[PDB]
Amino acid sequence: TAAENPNVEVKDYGDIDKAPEERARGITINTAHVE
Ligand SMILES: Nc1nc2c(ncn2[C@@H]2O[C@H](COP(=O)(O)OP(=O)(O)NP(=O)(O)O)[C@@H](O)[C@H]2O)c(=O)[nH]1
Repeated sequence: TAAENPNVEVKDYGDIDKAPEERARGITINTAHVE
């Protein structure tokens, strides 16, 4: 969507599973919100 709208911040995979636990287990643990 950010290709169509400059007003969308892109979030990459590692920006979403960013927690130290998530990295340690290699899964999502926390809900993440993106726009
Ligand atoms: N071959 C292939 N692998 C994919 C595809 N989409 C995601 N993956 C791979 O599958 C693995 C899991 O993706 P991920 O997005 O982290 O899964 P999840 O459903 O978010 N995780 P969890 O249930 O822990 O939240 C990753 O290694 C990713 O590269 C796809 O289209 N093709």
